[PDB]
Amino acid sequence: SIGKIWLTVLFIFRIMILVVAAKEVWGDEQADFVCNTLQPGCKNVCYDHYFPISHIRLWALQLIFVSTPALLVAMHVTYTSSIFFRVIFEAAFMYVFYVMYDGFSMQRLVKCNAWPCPNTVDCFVSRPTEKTVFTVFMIAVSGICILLNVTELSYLLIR
Amino acid sequence: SIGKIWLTVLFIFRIMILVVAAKEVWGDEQADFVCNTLQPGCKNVCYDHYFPISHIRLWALQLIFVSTPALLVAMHVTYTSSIFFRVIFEAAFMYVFYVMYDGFSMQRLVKCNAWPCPNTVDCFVSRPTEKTVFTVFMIAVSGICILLNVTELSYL
Amino acid sequence: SIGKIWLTVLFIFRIMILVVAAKEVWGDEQADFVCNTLQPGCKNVCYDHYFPISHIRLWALQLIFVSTPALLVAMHVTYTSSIFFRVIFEAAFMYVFYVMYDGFSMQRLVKCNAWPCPNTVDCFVSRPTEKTVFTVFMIAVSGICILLNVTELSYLLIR
Amino acid sequence: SIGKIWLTVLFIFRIMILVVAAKEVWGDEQADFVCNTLQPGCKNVCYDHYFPISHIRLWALQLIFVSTPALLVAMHVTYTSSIFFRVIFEAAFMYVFYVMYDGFSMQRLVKCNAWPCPNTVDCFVSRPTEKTVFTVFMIAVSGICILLNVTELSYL
Amino acid sequence: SIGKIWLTVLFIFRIMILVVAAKEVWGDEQADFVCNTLQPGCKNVCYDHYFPISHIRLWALQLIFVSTPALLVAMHVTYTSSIFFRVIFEAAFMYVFYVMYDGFSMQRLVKCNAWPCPNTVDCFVSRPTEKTVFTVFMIAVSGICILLNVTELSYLLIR
Amino acid sequence: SIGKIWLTVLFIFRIMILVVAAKEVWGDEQADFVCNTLQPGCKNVCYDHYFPISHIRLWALQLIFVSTPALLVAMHVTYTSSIFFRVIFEAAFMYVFYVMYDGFSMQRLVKCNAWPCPNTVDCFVSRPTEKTVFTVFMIAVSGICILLNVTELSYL
Amino acid sequence: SIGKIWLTVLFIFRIMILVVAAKEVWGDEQADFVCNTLQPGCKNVCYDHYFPISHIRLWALQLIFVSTPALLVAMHVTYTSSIFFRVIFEAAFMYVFYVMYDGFSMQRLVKCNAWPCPNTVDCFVSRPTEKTVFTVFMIAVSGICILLNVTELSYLLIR
Amino acid sequence: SIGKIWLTVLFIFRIMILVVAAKEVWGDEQADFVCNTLQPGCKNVCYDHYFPISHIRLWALQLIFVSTPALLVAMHVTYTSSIFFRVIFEAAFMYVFYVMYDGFSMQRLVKCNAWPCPNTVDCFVSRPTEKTVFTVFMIAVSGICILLNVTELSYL
Amino acid sequence: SIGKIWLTVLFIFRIMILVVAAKEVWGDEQADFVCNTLQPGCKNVCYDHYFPISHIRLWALQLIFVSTPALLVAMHVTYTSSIFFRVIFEAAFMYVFYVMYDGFSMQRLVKCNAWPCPNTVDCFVSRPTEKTVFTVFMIAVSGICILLNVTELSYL
Amino acid sequence: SIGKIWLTVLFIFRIMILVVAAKEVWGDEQADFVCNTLQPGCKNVCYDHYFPISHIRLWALQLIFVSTPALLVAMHVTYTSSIFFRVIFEAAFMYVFYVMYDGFSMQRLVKCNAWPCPNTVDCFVSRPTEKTVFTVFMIAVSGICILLNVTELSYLLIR
Amino acid sequence: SIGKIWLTVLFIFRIMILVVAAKEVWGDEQADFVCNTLQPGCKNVCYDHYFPISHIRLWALQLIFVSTPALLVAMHVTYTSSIFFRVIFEAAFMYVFYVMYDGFSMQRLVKCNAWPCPNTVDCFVSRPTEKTVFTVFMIAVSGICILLNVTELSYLLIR
Amino acid sequence: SIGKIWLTVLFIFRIMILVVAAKEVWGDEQADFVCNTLQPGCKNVCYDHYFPISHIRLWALQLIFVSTPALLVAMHVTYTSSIFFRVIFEAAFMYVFYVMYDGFSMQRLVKCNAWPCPNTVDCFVSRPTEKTVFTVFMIAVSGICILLNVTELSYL
Ligand SMILES: [Ca+2]
Ligand SMILES: [Ca+2]
Ligand SMILES: [Ca+2]
Ligand SMILES: [Ca+2]
Ligand SMILES: [Ca+2]
Ligand SMILES: [Ca+2]
Ligand SMILES: [Ca+2]
Ligand SMILES: [Ca+2]
Ligand SMILES: [Ca+2]
Ligand SMILES: [Ca+2]
Ligand SMILES: [Ca+2]
Ligand SMILES: [Ca+2]
Repeated sequence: SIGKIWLTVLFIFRIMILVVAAKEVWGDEQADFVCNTLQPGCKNVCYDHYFPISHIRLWALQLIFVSTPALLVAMHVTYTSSIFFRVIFEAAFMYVFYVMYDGFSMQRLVKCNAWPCPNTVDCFVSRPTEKTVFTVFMIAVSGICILLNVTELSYLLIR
Repeated sequence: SIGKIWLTVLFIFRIMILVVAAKEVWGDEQADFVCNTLQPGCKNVCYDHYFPISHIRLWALQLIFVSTPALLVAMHVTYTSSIFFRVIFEAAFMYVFYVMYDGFSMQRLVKCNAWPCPNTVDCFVSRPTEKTVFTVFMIAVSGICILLNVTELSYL
Repeated sequence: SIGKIWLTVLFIFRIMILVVAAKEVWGDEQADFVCNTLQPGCKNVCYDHYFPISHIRLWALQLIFVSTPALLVAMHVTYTSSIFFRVIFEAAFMYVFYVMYDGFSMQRLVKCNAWPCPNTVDCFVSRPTEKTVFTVFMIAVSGICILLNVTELSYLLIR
Repeated sequence: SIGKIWLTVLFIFRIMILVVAAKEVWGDEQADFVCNTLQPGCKNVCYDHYFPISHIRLWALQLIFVSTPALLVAMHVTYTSSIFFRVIFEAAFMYVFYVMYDGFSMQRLVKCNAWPCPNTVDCFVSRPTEKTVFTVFMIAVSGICILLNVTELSYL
Repeated sequence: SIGKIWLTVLFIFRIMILVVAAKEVWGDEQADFVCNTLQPGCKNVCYDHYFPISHIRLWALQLIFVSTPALLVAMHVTYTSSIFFRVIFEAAFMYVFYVMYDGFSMQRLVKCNAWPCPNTVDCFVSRPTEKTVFTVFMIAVSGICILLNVTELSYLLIR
Repeated sequence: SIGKIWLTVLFIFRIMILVVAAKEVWGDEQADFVCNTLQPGCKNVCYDHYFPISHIRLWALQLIFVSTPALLVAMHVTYTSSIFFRVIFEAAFMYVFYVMYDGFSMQRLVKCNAWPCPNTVDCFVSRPTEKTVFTVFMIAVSGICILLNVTELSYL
Repeated sequence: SIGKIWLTVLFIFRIMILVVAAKEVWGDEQADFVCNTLQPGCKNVCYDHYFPISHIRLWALQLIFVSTPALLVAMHVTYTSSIFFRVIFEAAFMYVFYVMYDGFSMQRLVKCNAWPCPNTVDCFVSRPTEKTVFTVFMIAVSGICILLNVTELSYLLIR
Repeated sequence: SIGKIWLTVLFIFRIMILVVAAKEVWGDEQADFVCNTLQPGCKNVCYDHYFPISHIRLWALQLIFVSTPALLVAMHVTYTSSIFFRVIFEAAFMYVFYVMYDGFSMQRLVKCNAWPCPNTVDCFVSRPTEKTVFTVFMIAVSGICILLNVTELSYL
Repeated sequence: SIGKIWLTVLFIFRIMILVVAAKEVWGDEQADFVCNTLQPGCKNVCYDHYFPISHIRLWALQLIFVSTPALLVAMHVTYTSSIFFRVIFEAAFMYVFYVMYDGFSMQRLVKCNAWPCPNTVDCFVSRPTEKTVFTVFMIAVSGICILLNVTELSYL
Repeated sequence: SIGKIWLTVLFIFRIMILVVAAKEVWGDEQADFVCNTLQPGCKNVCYDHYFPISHIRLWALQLIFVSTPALLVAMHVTYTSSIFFRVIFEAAFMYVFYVMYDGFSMQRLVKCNAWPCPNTVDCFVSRPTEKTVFTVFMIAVSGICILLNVTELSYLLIR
Repeated sequence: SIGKIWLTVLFIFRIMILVVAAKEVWGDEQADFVCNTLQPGCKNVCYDHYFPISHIRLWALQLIFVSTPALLVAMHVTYTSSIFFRVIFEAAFMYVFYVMYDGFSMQRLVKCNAWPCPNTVDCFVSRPTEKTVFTVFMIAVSGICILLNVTELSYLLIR
Repeated sequence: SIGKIWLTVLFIFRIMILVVAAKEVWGDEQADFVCNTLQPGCKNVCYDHYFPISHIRLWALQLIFVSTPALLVAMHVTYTSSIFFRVIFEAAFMYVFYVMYDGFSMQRLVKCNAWPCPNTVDCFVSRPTEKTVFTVFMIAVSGICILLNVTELSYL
């Protein structure tokens, strides 16, 4: 139960990071996206292909899903049932970060060859290293919040 | 009894989703809209033809219409007659998403030949896949809020 | 007095609509305004001619005038005198919507021939249909808030 | 007694009006300013010559100066000596609107030939009619707040 | 002690002015800065030279320094020691306004000849007269807040 | 005892400073970044090479890391073990400012020849002197918060 | 027969004028044509409407037709038959200058409202007064060459 | 005998006409070609599709082919066998003007949707009426030179 | 007798001068004309107002008019009656250079406010000094050819 | 020897074609060359790769080489030696047209991926079909001038 | 009189050089002139100041003046009088090349500060070294043609 | 005797080659020159540094210098003393092609960092391969004309 503390400490850590991430690091997401091309739509299409669901929004949704269960239990006041969700969700949103983007590392260059683009065009990601760090932290916490939630889970099923 | 728990949770849910949808996903809805043309107005007319009421502003109206009936009650304090509204509205707004936009799926491209345009021209929707995801979540919860209010209806 | 409720219910309905209207639907009002011309000022002038007082601001003022009386009475605590204002104002701001703009329907094209413009230029309104809906609702409520206010008025002069 | 009712109402009134005026009507005051030239700085100098203190920033200062005297009293808690200020200020700011801008009416066009400009050039004010309306409302209430404070002055 | 009032009255006056100053008068500070040149960096460099520390930020810092002492004393609750700071600071930030900018008067034109610039370029300041007024008021108050603080200082050292 | 007074004051201090720094001084950090080139991406790559973590986002992380230990305590309510963190963090972030940026002084110019760029090119940092001032204030207070927490450490 | 001289003197006068006209005065004919519009084709169309057959080419053709007969007779060596042609042609090409262009006077402004053009656009003719003079001379000579040719005609039919 | 008079006259005629046509009327044939697009190559491909052999270069080839047979004779010095060519050539080139260009009349507009173009686009021919006139004169004389050489053929 | 020597020499002189003047000095007369404006047509109208007949095209006409009388004679082969023309023409064209252009000196700048222009605007003549030199040489020789033909006139 | 005539007839045919080819058909050769790219040099490089020696210049050189021998013999006046050159040259310059350009047919599109170009870029040839015809004729004549030259060659070695 | 030959040999040498000079080396004279400025007229004015009379035209005039006398004598056929002109002229046009341009050496950079220019602007001369050579040759010949003309002059006044 | 045959042939040869080279191959020499920069003058200075005397203008001078000696003779009508010049000139101009341009091979790219340029920049020579071919032909014939005049020299 001295871990139910750290959960609250880390639950905020990822938030204030997500804020800094969502606003300064990422900022106007697609505006910063650059492609060597005079082709209209080629940039819009190349962005959609490599970012079906951008990071800030995955993390947005993730934190929304790792929060709804915490609300459910407060409404019943099924507590063990909530812990289950907060794990599979928080872990599911890590699988969607490996698949898609591939490996918690931001690209500096993606070579898109979608339709409007006449040939393969060099699209350049803005500010990747800074973004990378904020993946690490966001993913680290996401990974840690799991362990503490599995612990409290077992602590109920063992005892 | 447990029914009106989820209804407030999912209500709060679809809101935070709607926020992220409006501010980030859609962003400056029309400004991100791109067309292959140099004709002044062709973009504005082809955006009107294909998006007469943007998703965010429908959902905006949706969450408004599905909120008045639950406020009528709070003021009077009829209730069963409000839920009658909370269903048909939330369903009506679901109808205007299949009709218009042609089925909860963002078109990656649309071809408009409205008057200002010299001929038919390519217009490229930005971020269709991500918008598509959020339409699903917004329509799913909408499809869900229907049930809980009908189970509550059939419960009486 | 079960109508003094609906007045409060509709008084908010037009607001949250005005917000959605003022921000998303309309947004940067004149920036979205387009005219086929390389003439500086021709756009600024053509906008002033067809929109002496834009909608969001009429509705802004309208709601300010259909609110000042409600404040006056709270300060006296002349109640029937306040109801009178909330009607003529709310109705006056409907006459200024018929005259000017002509018929609660947004134009898709206005052909301006003001001074800076060399000849008549085709100015294109952005996003008219969406705006039109929000006139209907804003005008509907404006029209309904009248009826309920005239009712309460008569209910005092009859009884 | 009934006098200090309207004074707070109209004070709140002119504020909400001032808001809509600053944020929407005027908007990005200078950015909307357009001139028929390709000279860097001609626009900035012709905006300074004709708008040394933008309407919104005068009214901003106005509502500031007409607020300190009514705060002096609250702190001390003189009062009749504050109203003396609340009149002359609100009137002084009325003087700088006839002088400067040349009579509560927005010029649709101004012709500036300041140094950077090669000659005299057309500069087109955006949205003059709407700004004109709001000047009227801001000056009207200002003209009114004068009376209620003079009636209150003559009342004593 | 009827002066400790006016201090609070003037401490706010400069603020609400600083707000109007920081937002409307100045606004996007460097964006409004114009230079007759096609030289990249020449504008950025010419701005840095003539504005090492812009006004709004000096006033920002000034008010931060003429506030920290007022917080210190509230934490002890050395009261005379705080008055000392609020003077030297508030006065120091007036010396940095004379030196730099030279004389509480905004330039309408500065002729910069820094490196990237090929030759001397005419850089034009936006909206100087309006800014000038707001210096006067900001500096006036700054100058007045001193007198009242020196008075209260002496009132403690004399009595 | 008097030590934990200044620590909260200077903590509040460096915040308001950090605000003005982020919103005004730095502003739109990268957008103000200018390079002498016409190559798409050369600017974005030369900004990544020389600013892998912008000052504001380091300090953002800094004030975050130097805040968790002081929250661990509030929740448990160890304390002496938190101050151990409050020092090393605030010092570690001081190390990444000498390393990276090359010594608390904003470069007025940087010369990047990353791949997209055809050769080495001039890139001009905007507002280096003012940023330099704020780095000093942010590092000074950081250097100070170290002492008060070590005096508090040596005090025990 | 002392007039058959002047015919040769004036036949060259119009030529060297046509050269100066065709090259310097007119020059790149359509390139100099300007229209206040961003509409592609609107300029090309507005030019075709007001200049179905430009001057230099009418004069080119005219001089070709007032020359072919002079060649015919040289080939027979029907002499009176040639004089007839050189008149009707040289006069026909004056009717096509009145009709079309209207009155041997070049416009300074033509207001075209052809299809591609969104509305009526102000198209500006380059260098009209200079062109006008060269019409006068070209038309004067054209008019004089007639008189001398009708004289020689009658001199054969009378005698 | 009188037949071979006009044939040299009209031959010289159609030349001077061809000159004025090439240098002034058509001018820089393709450069004057305008299309409503921003796609690189769409103009070049739509000019190739609709003008595989420009009028001037057909007539150029025409006057070449209708000149060799009259040179064969001068060198040999057969003659009646050359006139056989001087007819069929001058007629064949008349066929490729009805086919291609679709009947001796310059199209004021053509609508091309070749690959590079995103869709069908407006392409505006410059000076169609004047070109039309010269096609008439070039085809008329061509139609005439046929007769004089057939009368000369039937004369034998 | 020696008079008609120089007259042919200086005639050949002013020609070669006129050539260099037209092709190099003046060049593309109007294209080199620059105005401080973004108004379509303001340049074309301000060139018409100030140069109704360009120098080169006057001199072109000049050398034409002063050549016909000397051709009348060659054909007739009256002569003394031609020289009468060769003087008045060459003098008349001298009059239209003082009037118009305002005295054999190229204006470095002209200020035109014809209709299309929003106001008065700077228009900068290119290469005024060099053009000025050639006007002098063209007018000098013109002033000289007058004398030799008047001495020849007074000689008879 | 009635073939030595046709040689002179065809020797001119290719010329007047080359003129029409060099001036109107081809014209400003590289200016008409278009590539979908904002890359400086990418067009210059892509042109050099696909056109090491453009057609008009090959034909220019060809005709220079199929002419020098005809001059040599006129200077001696080794006649059979000249015929030999006029063949191998005229035929060599046909091998350089097959190799390079590949098959007497002009491309409408070439996909260049040379250095300055970021990726493969679509370069568009202007006016290919017209050019193609003029290859056929230029190559036809080139091919015919061979046969007549080999005939006259054999006519000397047989007899 | 074996020098009257070389005069004719050098009189042509400067010509064919002037041609190469006038066309390729110099070419479109002012078009190649570049100035770092967005100021209209500043380039036109800066060109007029540093090139009151460009080289090709001085040489054009020079050769016209060193030719008129050679024509005069042919018309008389005062021979010694012609030699005098061909010297002072050919030498006068060397003084106007020292004064103006200063020293038979073309600038690579001229810093113009004429009126339209806001401040001093860097104007860049195109292709100076090549031009310089052609001054040397044009001036060399000009200098040599003098010596031979003074010789023939003295040869008449001595003998 | 047969030697002075080829010398006139190859002289005429290298001319027609020089023509095609100047007008078509090189064309507008500098205008086709492209550099990756936005600095006014960087292109003009980097063209001067790497092409102080363009190929065409060297060969222009070459054919001039190798023509005077053969004209000295025609006028005098020494001869053997002219051939002495016709060799050294034609050889000297061969030296300034190895030195300068660095060996009869057109550089496809050159990297210039002259003053106006901010740093070293890519400058792309247009049509290097074709120019290379013509340098070969011009230098080959030049290398040949040397022999025939030395054989003619050694013949005496
Ligand atoms: Ca964002
Ligand atoms: Ca939005
Ligand atoms: Ca707005
Ligand atoms: Ca504002
Ligand atoms: Ca700011
Ligand atoms: Ca920022
Ligand atoms: Ca022309
Ligand atoms: Ca052509
Ligand atoms: Ca000219
Ligand atoms: Ca060419
Ligand atoms: Ca030239
Ligand atoms: Ca050239």
